[PDB]
Amino acid sequence: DSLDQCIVNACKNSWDKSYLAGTPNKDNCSGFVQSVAAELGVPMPRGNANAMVDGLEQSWTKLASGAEAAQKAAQGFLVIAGLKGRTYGHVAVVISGPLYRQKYPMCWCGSIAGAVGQSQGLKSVGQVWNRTDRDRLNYYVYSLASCSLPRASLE
Repeated sequence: DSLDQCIVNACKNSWDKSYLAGTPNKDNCSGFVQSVAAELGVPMPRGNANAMVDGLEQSWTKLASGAEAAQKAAQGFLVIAGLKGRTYGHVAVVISGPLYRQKYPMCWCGSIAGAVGQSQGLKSVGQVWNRTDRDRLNYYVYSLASCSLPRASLE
């Protein structure tokens, strides 16, 4: 029912899927983003989190802040938070919601690291990422909103 409901729905539905067959999305940050993007019909760079960040860096509009990221997600756009790693990077889906410490937007993500890198919408990016990394995040937004108009039957 909210304007961005399709984002949260795609996050929820992608959680137990395995974009990389044999590897649950909750244990695979890249696969979880791929599955969300595919449910939304949003074309997404392939490969691991690092290669995905490279692709988004080349093609997607980069947002100025985490605040701005939650604002776009609230309008029904797919918003990816990403940061390259020395060995492994990490990507998450930004969702609308109160900012953590007035700065870091709520997110969904899986992770091969386990519970520390996982969020079912209950952690912000500033809790998922290390405190040295959370101020260094890149927020990329797709060029068209994914969600549709609310139902005509709505009051």
